[PDB]
Amino acid sequence: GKGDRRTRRGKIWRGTYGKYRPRK
Amino acid sequence: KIRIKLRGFDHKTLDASAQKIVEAARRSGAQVSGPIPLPTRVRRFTVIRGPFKHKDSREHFELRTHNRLVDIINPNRKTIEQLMTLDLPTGVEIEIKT
Amino acid sequence: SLKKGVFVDDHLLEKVLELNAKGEKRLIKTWSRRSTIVPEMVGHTIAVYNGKQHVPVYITENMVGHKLGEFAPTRTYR
Amino acid sequence: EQYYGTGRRKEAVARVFLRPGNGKVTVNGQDFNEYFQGLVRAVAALEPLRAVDALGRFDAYITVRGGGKSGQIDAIKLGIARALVQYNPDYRAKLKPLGFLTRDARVVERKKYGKHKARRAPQYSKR
Amino acid sequence: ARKALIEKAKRTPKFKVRAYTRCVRCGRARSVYRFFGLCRICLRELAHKGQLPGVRKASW
Amino acid sequence: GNKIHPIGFRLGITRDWESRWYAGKKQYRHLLLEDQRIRGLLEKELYSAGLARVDIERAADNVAVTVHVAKPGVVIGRGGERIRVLREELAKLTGKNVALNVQEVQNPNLSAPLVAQRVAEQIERRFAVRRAIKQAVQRVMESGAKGAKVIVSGRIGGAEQARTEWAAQGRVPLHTLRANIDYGFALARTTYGVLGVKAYIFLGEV
RNA sequence: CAGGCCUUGACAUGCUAGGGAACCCGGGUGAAAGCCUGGGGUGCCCCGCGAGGGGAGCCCUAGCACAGGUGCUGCAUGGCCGUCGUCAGCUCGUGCCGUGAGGUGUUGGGUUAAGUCCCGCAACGAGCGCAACCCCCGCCGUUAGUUGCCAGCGGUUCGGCCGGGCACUCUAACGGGACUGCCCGCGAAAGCGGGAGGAAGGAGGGGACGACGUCUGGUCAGCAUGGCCCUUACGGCCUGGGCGACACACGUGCUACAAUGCCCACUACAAAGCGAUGCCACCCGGCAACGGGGAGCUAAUCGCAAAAAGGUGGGCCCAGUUCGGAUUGGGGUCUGCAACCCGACCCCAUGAAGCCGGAAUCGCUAGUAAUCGCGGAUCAGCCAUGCCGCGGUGAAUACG
Ligand SMILES: [Mg+2]
Ligand SMILES: [Mg+2]
Ligand SMILES: [Mg+2]
Ligand SMILES: [Mg+2]
Ligand SMILES: [Mg+2]
Ligand SMILES: [Mg+2]
Ligand SMILES: [Mg+2]
Ligand SMILES: [Mg+2]
Ligand SMILES: [Mg+2]
Ligand SMILES: [Mg+2]
Ligand SMILES: [Mg+2]
Ligand SMILES: [Mg+2]
Ligand SMILES: [Mg+2]
Ligand SMILES: [Mg+2]
Ligand SMILES: [Mg+2]
Ligand SMILES: [Mg+2]
Ligand SMILES: [Mg+2]
Ligand SMILES: [Mg+2]
Ligand SMILES: [Mg+2]
Ligand SMILES: [Mg+2]
Ligand SMILES: [Mg+2]
Ligand SMILES: [Mg+2]
Ligand SMILES: [Mg+2]
Ligand SMILES: [Mg+2]
Ligand SMILES: [Mg+2]
Ligand SMILES: [Mg+2]
Ligand SMILES: [Mg+2]
Ligand SMILES: [Mg+2]
Ligand SMILES: [Mg+2]
Ligand SMILES: [Mg+2]
Ligand SMILES: [Mg+2]
Ligand SMILES: [Mg+2]
Ligand SMILES: [Mg+2]
Ligand SMILES: [Mg+2]
Ligand SMILES: [Mg+2]
Ligand SMILES: [Mg+2]
Ligand SMILES: [Zn+2]
Repeated sequence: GKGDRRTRRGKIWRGTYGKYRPRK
Repeated sequence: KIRIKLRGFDHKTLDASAQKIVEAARRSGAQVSGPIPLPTRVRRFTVIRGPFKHKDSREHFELRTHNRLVDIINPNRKTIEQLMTLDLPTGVEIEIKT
Repeated sequence: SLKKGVFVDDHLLEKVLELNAKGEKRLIKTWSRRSTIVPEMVGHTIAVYNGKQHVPVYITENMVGHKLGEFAPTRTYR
Repeated sequence: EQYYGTGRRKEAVARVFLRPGNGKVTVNGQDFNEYFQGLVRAVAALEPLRAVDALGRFDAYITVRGGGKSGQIDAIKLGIARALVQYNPDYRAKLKPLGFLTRDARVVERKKYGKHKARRAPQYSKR
Repeated sequence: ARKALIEKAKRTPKFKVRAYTRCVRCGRARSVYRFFGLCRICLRELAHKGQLPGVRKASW
Repeated sequence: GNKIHPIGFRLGITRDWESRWYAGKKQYRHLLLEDQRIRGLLEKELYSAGLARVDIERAADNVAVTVHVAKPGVVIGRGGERIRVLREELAKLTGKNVALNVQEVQNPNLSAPLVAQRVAEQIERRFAVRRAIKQAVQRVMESGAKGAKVIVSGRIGGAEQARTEWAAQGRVPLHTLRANIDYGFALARTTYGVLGVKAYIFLGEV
């Protein structure tokens, strides 16, 4: 859910990028 | 070749001051590209009417920054006299390049 | 969190290092609850400020990578 | 030769072109049924041709830009009509009767201050 | 203590961190702008007079 | 409390910016502050003239500083030795080559910003307020006009109970844009408090 | 708030006095503030070979007059904002009735969103409101073309990239359009219901606009301001603490309790804004946050940038689970002098309550509700799930 940092959504919602949502 | 910018605020003036720089840019030789109206950048900002606590019914304004472009094809020594010395911008601003 | 420095204020070590001279007494006050604990600074009980007074806090290896602040309670009724 | 109609519908501008022939349909550089794969509303944009009856006749070449895929399908459904309405002074009998002409003025409205969503008003305590 | 502040704010010698804003007209620290240099209160005020160039009662 | 500011309202059309020029985000807060401290000084040492506006224009280093007034007698000076010292002042802070135009008032009884000040004065001078209004109003019609409305705040007459004085004649379509209504506000610093005055001069229609 | 310090003061104005007078570089003690102290010597007005002597700004000391106070009073006030409510209302001039307070007008008949209009009438008119005058989305058009397009023929290293073109699209500036002028039905009128043409009717749909007054409404802490009160402190600086406390109650919120679902790889369609020690392409380092290099941009011509939901196929299998991410441990990064109180991200490990919520109660009539992603202000950083905006997908129902 929009509340799990270790998730695509979570990361997205948080407005961040990372290992679960890298910059391409 | 020479490019010219036209910012300012009241699009009522800027339009004229610009348009002038064509009816007078053709008489000085080379042809020109009609006053081209590029997009407008806007400055909107909201404020809470009351001077205290009333997050509702507040009020926001705008600050329309009109821009306008136009350009002469060939740089005549003729035109130069006009442009360079015909500085008549009430509240206008102009940038020139190549 | 500091990985290139240690932000540990100088008027500390300064007063700790000069004290390092053969190692004498210890009673030493400060308001740097914001600095870090330096290794070997054990035995040097440093009364820390909290806004009210200076807590006569001992200091030992167990506690090091910490701030003298963690050791000072800011509020009351813990 | 070229048969164009201005496709526009809710922040969606579609460019419609009609070339007699097969029936192939293109949009922004792709096969119609491919650029809209999944959308069961795709086959809806071509519905105008299906009542003029004249489908196996115009290799339509479109290019819609701006908006949402579905919105685009709307822009298109208007171009395919506005385009062919031109090259058929009699095909007016459908763009007016079979309601195929309206920009749908229907569009998102400004979010008023003090209304989470331009209308949805915040909660309420009272107590 | 709002006088000594406006001045204290002007001075800057200490750590750029503490360099903070404050309304130009009224000694107000809250809701200022990186543009105008006015506070919501002030801004809207001038705004209504016209002393704010190109600024217009927004409409869309 | 509501009612918009007939100025900022009309702003767009009818009434134009009391300060008109341009500048980018880099420097704009500056040319405003300036434009402000300018008017700031002018409203001070020049009041004895009763100025009802201070347009200001620019371009680059140049400054309009145009001052409208009703009694220029004190603007220029004796033969011309007053304004001369003012250009100095305006420059004494403005590191620019500021000019300084000036005009008059074809009738102060049609210059709200004045009707106000005039009234604002009377009160401050213990005059009777009802009259000072019922009167200051007529004075605006007698001198040709279509709209005049004056308003005074509370404390009228040192009354511990702050009231409010209303008074107007003719028509005043405050909501109508094709109105061209001059709006003016003046203070009053009576030993027993403070007063406020609203001036509404509905002039030419359309 | 505790503690360490300063007094014509952190700032305005004026005056008196020997010195020195502009300014720049330090040192000592200290937590900082502060206090104490050691070093070059000056364009100016001018008698004058010169030394030197008088001296106008500005500054330092001393003293005098004064500053300053978010201290009290929003029932002493200005200003501005909130509310009844954009509700259809409130009044005025004169005439007339009435002992008078006050009526009439503005009661009545039809109509309307409307004190909108009409017709009536001891009333005849009028003003502030209503409407209209203003901006936006709409239809179409003219001017203008470095956005745009095999649109047309074109060369093209195979991208509107190059030549080249205003036709599209678009950008932005000026216009036409819609006015109950047509037809039928009802009527004394105003005007109601029906219908065609039209992009749009009978105010076309949203903005801006909120009467006399009301709540002794709100705010003296934005500002202004009368009165009151403080002056080596009710003023001023500083370091540290606090506003972030927590057995608890409420308000508004966010994430959820799952297969109309969640996860993972791939692949699309936006709008609106924003950017100079600023947004970062593109590289190399790292699992990553981010870091070393470094192109372009004064920004319809580079960047923020990726829209997300969607579409494809792949994995879970009804389990407190691959549902849900609280809690905490360990390892890090960035802004900043400085993250103990007290920042935001990252990664590993922890995986809490929750399987749809009592009594109650809220929002919403259509591009609305619901749902998904995006921009901006403030701003070093950020506790923003807030607010103010943008667009994508896109309903249910209205007997009464
Ligand atoms: Mg999960
Ligand atoms: Mg939406
Ligand atoms: Mg509320
Ligand atoms: Mg204090
Ligand atoms: Mg800060
Ligand atoms: Mg007295
Ligand atoms: Mg002093
Ligand atoms: Mg008040
Ligand atoms: Mg009281
Ligand atoms: Mg009467
Ligand atoms: Mg009588
Ligand atoms: Mg009467
Ligand atoms: Mg009326
Ligand atoms: Mg009839
Ligand atoms: Mg309208
Ligand atoms: Mg009260
Ligand atoms: Mg005050
Ligand atoms: Mg502190
Ligand atoms: Mg704190
Ligand atoms: Mg708080
Ligand atoms: Mg806390
Ligand atoms: Mg794409
Ligand atoms: Mg945006
Ligand atoms: Mg943009
Ligand atoms: Mg590479
Ligand atoms: Mg770098
Ligand atoms: Mg770099
Ligand atoms: Mg966690
Ligand atoms: Mg439920
Ligand atoms: Mg139940
Ligand atoms: Mg019940
Ligand atoms: Mg509704
Ligand atoms: Mg956001
Ligand atoms: Mg920020
Ligand atoms: Mg937090
Ligand atoms: Mg919030
Ligand atoms: Zn302010």
